Order: sequence, then C-alpha cells, then structure tokens
Amino acid sequence: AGILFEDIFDVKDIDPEGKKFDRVSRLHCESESFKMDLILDVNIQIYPVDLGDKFRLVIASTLYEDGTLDDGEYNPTDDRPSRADQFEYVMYGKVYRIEGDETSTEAATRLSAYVSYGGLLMRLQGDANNLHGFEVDSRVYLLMKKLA
Amino acid sequence: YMHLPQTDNKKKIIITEDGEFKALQEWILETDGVSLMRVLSEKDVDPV
Amino acid sequence: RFDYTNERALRRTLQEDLVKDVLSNAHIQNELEREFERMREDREVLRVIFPTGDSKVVLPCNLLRMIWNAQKIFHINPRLPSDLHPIKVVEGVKELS
Amino acid sequence: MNAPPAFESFLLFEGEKKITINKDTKVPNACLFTINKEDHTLGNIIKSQLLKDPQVLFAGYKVPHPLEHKIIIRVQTTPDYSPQEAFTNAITDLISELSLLEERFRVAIKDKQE
Amino acid sequence: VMGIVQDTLTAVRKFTKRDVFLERGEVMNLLMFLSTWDGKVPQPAILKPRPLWTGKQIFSLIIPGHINCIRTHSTHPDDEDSGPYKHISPGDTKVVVENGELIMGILCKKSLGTSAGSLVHISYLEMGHDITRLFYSNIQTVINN
Repeated sequence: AGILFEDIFDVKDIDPEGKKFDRVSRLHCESESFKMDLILDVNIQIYPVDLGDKFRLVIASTLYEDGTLDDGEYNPTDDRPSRADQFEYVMYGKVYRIEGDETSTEAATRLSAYVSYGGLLMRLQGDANNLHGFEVDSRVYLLMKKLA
Repeated sequence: YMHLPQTDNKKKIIITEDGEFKALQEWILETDGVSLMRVLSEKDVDPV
Repeated sequence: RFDYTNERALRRTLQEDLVKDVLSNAHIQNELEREFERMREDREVLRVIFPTGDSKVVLPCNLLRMIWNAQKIFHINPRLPSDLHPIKVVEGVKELS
Repeated sequence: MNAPPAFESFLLFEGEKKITINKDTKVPNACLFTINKEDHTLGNIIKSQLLKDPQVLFAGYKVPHPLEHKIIIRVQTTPDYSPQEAFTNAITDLISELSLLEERFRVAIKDKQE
Repeated sequence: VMGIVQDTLTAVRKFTKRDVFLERGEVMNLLMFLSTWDGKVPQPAILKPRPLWTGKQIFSLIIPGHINCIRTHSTHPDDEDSGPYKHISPGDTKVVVENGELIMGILCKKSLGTSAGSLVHISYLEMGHDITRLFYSNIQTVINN
C-alpha cells in the first residue's frame, strides 16, 4: 500500500558528537525486531525527543495510501483523499545514495540507505531484504509518532 | 647550507619496484652565489 | 585490467547477452587486452613526463562531472547491470579521439 | 541636482494608473498586481490579509527597487476562485477591521475620559 | 572572478545551516524575490505539525538547470573522511549538489567564492552565461531579503 518500510525503533543517544546545531539533534536508534541501526536528524523545538523514547517509523512513497503519485507539489487544499495524517510528525525528501556490503561477485548482504530532507539526513542500516524498496533519486516521506 | 627538504618539490622522487611513488629524503646543498659550470663538473654532484 | 576469468562479477555487472559474447569471441578479448597494453604504455609516458606525482593537471572538459551529469540525467541505476558492450566503448573513444 | 521632488513619492502624474492587472502565465490561476506610488505600508497589509484566506495558495509582495515607488503583489488561488475577487474580499475584510478598530478606539477613549 | 561577497555570502552561510527553518509566509516572500522561479511552491521539508521549509530547499530552487557539484566547507574536520559518517557529516560539511538541488552542507567562500571548481564556475561551464547572470541576481536578492 505504498509503504516502503515498517519497523519500531528506540533511541539511546540524543547526540553522541555534541550539540552541533541548536534546533537539530542527530538521533541514533536501533530496532527491536529487525535489528536495524538508524541515524536520523530531527527538529527539537518543533518536536521534543529524549532518551529511551519508543516510536514506530514509516517510510512511504506517498501519503495518500492509494498508490497514486503525488508529483511533489504543495497543496493544502487537496485533503480529500485523507492522507496519512494519523502520525504525529512528518518530513519529506529524496534518497541520494545507497551503500552496501556488496563484493565484486557476491550480492549485498547489508544495504545502507542515505536520505536528505533538505539537509536533515538519516542512515538506515539493515538487511538487503528490508531495503530493496528504495531506489536512488526517489522521493520519500518520513513518518513519526510516540508509543506508550 | 645543509638541510633535508620537506616540500615535495625538492625531495627525491623515484619509481619503486611496485610502481608507487615514494617520498625519499636526500641531502641537498644550497649555495650563495653561482659557479654552475664548475659545480656540475665537481665529483659526486648530480649533473641531472 | 578488466579481468574476466571469475566471470561471476562480470555477470553481475553486465547482461547475459553481453556476457555470453564476452566470454567467447576471442577477438573481443584480444581487443580489450590491446586496450590495456595501450593504457600501460600510456601510464609509462605519464610517469616519464610528470615526476613528483603531481596528479593535478588542467584539461578542457571535466570528464568526471560529465559522467555524473549523464548518470543523473538518464536516471541510471548503479545497482542493476548495464547494457554497454566494452567494444562499443572502445571504438567510441577511438572515434571521438 | 537629481534629487526627486518629495511629493513624487506618492502622487500620480498624468500618464499612469494606480492599478494594472497582469495574468501570470507560468502557473494557472495567478495574477500580478502592480499597485503604484505605494510602499511596504500597504504591501505588508495585503500580504498578511491574503495569507489568512484558507483558499489561496500563494501570496507575497516585493518592491522592485526602494527608490522607485512601486510594489508588485502576486496572488494564486485554487481553480475555482479568481485572484481579483480574493483581492477584493481581502480589502473589504480589511476595511471592516479598520472601521471596527476605530469604533472601539472611540469607545475606549470615551470610557477613559471619565 | 565573479563571487558572492559581503552580506550575501555570510547570509548565505547562515541561511544554509540545518537549524534554519522558514514559515509559510516567509517562504512566499522569499520566492517572490526570485525571477527564474517556475511558480510552483516546492513541497515543504516538514509537513506535520506545521509546514516548515528549509533554507537548503530554497537555495535548491535558486540553483539553475541540473548542476552536479561537490565541495567541502571551510571548517571541514579532516577526520570525517577517514572515519564513518563520511556521507552524513555531523558537522554538515561536504557540500553536495545533485540534479541542481542542494542536498547537504553549508556554503561559504570555498563554494560560491572566487575559487576554481566553485558552484558558480560549474554553473557557467554547464548552463551557459545568461543563466549564470540570473543565478547571481537571484542569490543576491533573495539572500538580502
């Protein structure tokens, strides 16, 4: 249904390298089931976040949950399809590089995907079977919400 | 004057058996004045 | 060198129609070997002309940027294998030169 | 020598109009207002009032040059709502706001005066 | 020899940081000062809770055509290249411009200034000469405003 990645994550380090920027922090997170190391940059003043916070991440090509492409334009008046507004904090950008452990002859076993949301980046380490959805130079959304 | 160069311009550079350039330090001599012809003629002076 | 003995990495990079013709048709293999020999004597000439390992040099066209522009203009996916016969590249660069 | 007359900053000599309408061709349902002989005092108000409208996408203004007393305002609406009518509605709401503010200021002054 | 200089260049740096964000009206005002803008407001980097645009996105709008440039910010830690996070750059160094869109990194003299392989240099070499003039004018106007 357009969802490229489903997983639950937990945050251990707010900023290991120090408070580089006032309104941005680099979250370091790993999953509970897929064992997928995650690095991510998030606005703080807009969305507070602290250690030991449990959230579920979702990455989808579109928020419409119908398969139709959005084509990347801002249209606040197009709320009729009831986009994925359940989740609490949304961000939008494009993937730009996909590293991995590929050898000359052996297929990649761990795929690392980097995405840039107008400066705010992530790094998604994990198994290739969980990352094949991504394709370089493709627009994606980030989704966030807290868990009890 | 006697001094080992540090900038790569005056440092000995040669092709190794492996083909990689290696920064080799060799003694060089800088002299006030010029007597270039006799200096080249002198023994143990690289004419190249 | 463009090694092809292992043949599995070559399978990963290229397409089956290409790899079948590359692993056979020894004229193609000899052409690639000739290209590598030319590149070897080219490297010798570079080492003779340019001592001190000064690899920074001024040339008209920024080839790396041109290749990058081609990549991100034709949306080429580096993960999937490409369809580009090496001999096509060989006579292409020769004809260009 | 070349100092422009001070009154020129707001008066309209014969040969130009206060308002001219230009239909932007880059995007459908867009207009390019060109209010003349005004400044930020009106442009800021217009931008703020238009931006409050729920059914207008783009709204902004710029002075092409501080010395030249001209302002350009661009408005883009949905494909069921002409930009001119949005401009007019914003102006009317503005007039109502200012009239109400004047009335309530009168009431406040009267109450303060014993 | 042309170069962004004085208030524009410093304002470019402070406008390209990660921390900077813009509300809707501010983004409309900034877009108004452009000249080559296609007239379509780009999708904001932030949707929920409220729309926030990032300065890098506006600068990406400023870049013309499809430029491909890669330069290092002035305060680039030398340890980043060898160690991990090479393409993440926690200090937000390693400016990368992809398909004419700014992807990461703050800009400074070493990227927009009078230096070889600068962003303006690549803009001239690729797109032409008129488009570079529009690039310079757009940068100065929007960054000043």
